[PDB]
Amino acid sequence: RAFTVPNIPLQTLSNSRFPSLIQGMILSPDASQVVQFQNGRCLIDGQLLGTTPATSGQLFRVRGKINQGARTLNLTEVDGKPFMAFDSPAPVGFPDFGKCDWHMRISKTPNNTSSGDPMRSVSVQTNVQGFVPHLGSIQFDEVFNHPTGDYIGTIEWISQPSTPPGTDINLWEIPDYGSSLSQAANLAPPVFPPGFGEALVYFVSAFPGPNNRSAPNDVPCLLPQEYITHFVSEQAPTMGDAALLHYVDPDTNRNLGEFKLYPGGYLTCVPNGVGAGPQQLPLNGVFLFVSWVSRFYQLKPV
Amino acid sequence: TIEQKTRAFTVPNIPLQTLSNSRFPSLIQGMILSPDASQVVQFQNGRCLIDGQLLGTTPATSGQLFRVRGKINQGARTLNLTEVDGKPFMAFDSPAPVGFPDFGKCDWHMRISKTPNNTSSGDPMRSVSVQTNVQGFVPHLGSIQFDEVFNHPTGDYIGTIEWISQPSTPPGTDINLWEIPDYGSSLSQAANLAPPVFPPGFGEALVYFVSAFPGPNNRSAPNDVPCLLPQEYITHFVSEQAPTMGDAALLHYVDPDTNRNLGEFKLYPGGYLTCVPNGVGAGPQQLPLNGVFLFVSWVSRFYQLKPVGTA
Ligand SMILES: CC(=O)N[C@H]1[C@H](Oc2ccc([N+](=O)[O-])cc2)O[C@H](CO)[C@@H](O[C@@H]2O[C@@H](C)[C@@H](O)[C@@H](O)[C@@H]2O)[C@@H]1O[C@@H]1O[C@H](CO)[C@H](O)[C@H](O)[C@H]1O
Ligand SMILES: CC(=O)N[C@@H]1[C@@H](O[C@@H]2O[C@H](CO)[C@H](O)[C@H](O)[C@H]2O)[C@H](O[C@@H]2O[C@@H](C)[C@@H](O)[C@@H](O)[C@@H]2O)[C@@H](CO)O[C@H]1O
Ligand code: NA
Ligand code: NA
Repeated sequence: RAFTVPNIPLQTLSNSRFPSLIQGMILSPDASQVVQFQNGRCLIDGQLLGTTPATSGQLFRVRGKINQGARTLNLTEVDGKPFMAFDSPAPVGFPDFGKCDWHMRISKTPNNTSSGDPMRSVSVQTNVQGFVPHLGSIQFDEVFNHPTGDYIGTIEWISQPSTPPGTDINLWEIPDYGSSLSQAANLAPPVFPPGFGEALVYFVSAFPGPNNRSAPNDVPCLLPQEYITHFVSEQAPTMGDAALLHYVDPDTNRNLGEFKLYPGGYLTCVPNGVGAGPQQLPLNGVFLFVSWVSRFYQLKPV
Repeated sequence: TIEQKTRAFTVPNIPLQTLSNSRFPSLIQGMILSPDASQVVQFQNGRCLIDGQLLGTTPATSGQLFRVRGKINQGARTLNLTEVDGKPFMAFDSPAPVGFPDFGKCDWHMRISKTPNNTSSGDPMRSVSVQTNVQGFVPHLGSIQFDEVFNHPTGDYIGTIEWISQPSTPPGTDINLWEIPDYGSSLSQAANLAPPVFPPGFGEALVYFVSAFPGPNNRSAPNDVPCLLPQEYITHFVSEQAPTMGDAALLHYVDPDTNRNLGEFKLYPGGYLTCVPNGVGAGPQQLPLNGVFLFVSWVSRFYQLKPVGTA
């Protein structure tokens, strides 16, 4: 089967770290930025990595059991199936927002009542000893004075980390999945700046909450979720060091820039000096597969 | 080109339990028939022709689905709708902005926040409630009405429905997610609504994909939201735009462990699936959720399906 990418304009595609439209295409503010996102990680032959779900249905949700009067949520998969401890960093689709506090909204499932607001607010710190999703649990900040059961929900908004006090949100980072005595197993590996004139391309969407900059919380990811779903369904073999893509204006059919999609599931371009890069481009473009190329193929600056 | 006009029809090759509801972003949790065999549906989301033509308020992807955005003035009750990206909603063109919720016969309990963030402290989340059968619910005209006066700063707000409850009026009536809200008004009907989908008859019945949505109901059971197509099907069709080459696409719902066919279904060009229930009580709800629908062949609308399930 021949390799393709979705024929849908970028602005209509979705972030792979939480379900939202892509609102920008950027380079990392720090050129030396290494990333290790656990969601939005997929080899271009359809091999999912980290905690990455095949589809958005599973993405950015948390599910587990909690006892009345406890602080600990014992995680399951989003569909309610048991989470295998020591095996994965966290359940499939578990949020990977590091360096922030999580303000979550959850509810007991399934509904078994005829009245009442089922929604509960809980907060989670991601750098505390109780944050151990790799061991199957996370700890809420307060005692959970609500009925025992199976709860499901998501992060509604984020804020500056509680510790160290004063530090800002940094969504380029992931939380600490492991424990003080055990590292998280099967983490999707880090992605390093490619060098040689190339730079990693990130897709960004805004997420609710304050920060020290009084500005939007921007969530960078490596691939649109629809690309991941496509790769999982298509399972097209990788036949070069990179897939050459053209970013095309669908209205005129003009090529707006060349990109390389690497087998590891990330995109690069060559910025044409400072001030240049994919952030200069309109967001209504469609990426089109042109050809398999070697890693030594020299990209035209964008 | 020749390639585009000769592009072969396909469906996403992913187990059903891994696919998403097209009325709100969530995993599909079951397949059902409508409780009423005569049930007509007119969902505005999850509507797409199998050659990729979107209908109603249906978004191409999940990123835009089940979101509400608009401007509200401090001290007012009126949310003036925009598209999810903040661009003006061209009213009279559509029943509502793309991705706008289509949950009828219930009260909406929403959570919204001012966008973009311009704050360095505090909780930005605001709770509002919306009734869908009141005079102020006029999304087609460009606005919906909150139940209480909005005593928060004027501006641009984005959010979603967090949970639903029984409709306020008529008192005592239950949630009915088989229905859509009234998008129009008394002096103006909603233009360009996705059309109704009628039961096929002649042994066939419509297949619905369900996912539970938070909130109570009169039956003390989950609020199951039925939709016609997984969202991934919609995205696939929009991307592929494969020409429709027959009256219907014959699908087999195949067990990925044994490669055996668990049931025959017809996917009609209007963007919905049917099966033949194997007697009273039988249906696709009896099948495991880990099956994969595979395209077998184009067939005529008169093609008869092997009955599915057991009475
Ligand atoms: C636990 C909590 O709610 N902390 C609040 C804090 O609350 C109180 C409570 C009682 C007293 N008192 O006895 O006098 C004083 C303060 O109030 C501050 C100031 O409003 C909150 O911090 C601010 O808002 C949050 C959302 C952040 O944006 C923060 O930077 C602001 O200064 C504080 O909220 C906590 O802040 C910490 C970081 O300091 C984390 O972000 C927590 O998630 C957040 O709950
Ligand atoms: C305005 C308000 O807060 N009313 C309270 C009721 O909630 C409303 O119920 C109506 C249905 O009558 C409708 O669902 C609205 O959306 C609710 O705001 C509340 O009713 C109870 O809880 C509801 C969520 C619903 O499940 C209903 O069946 C149930 O009776 C009553 C009782 O707690 O208090 C009212 O003040
Ligand atoms: Na940890
Ligand atoms: Na109305």
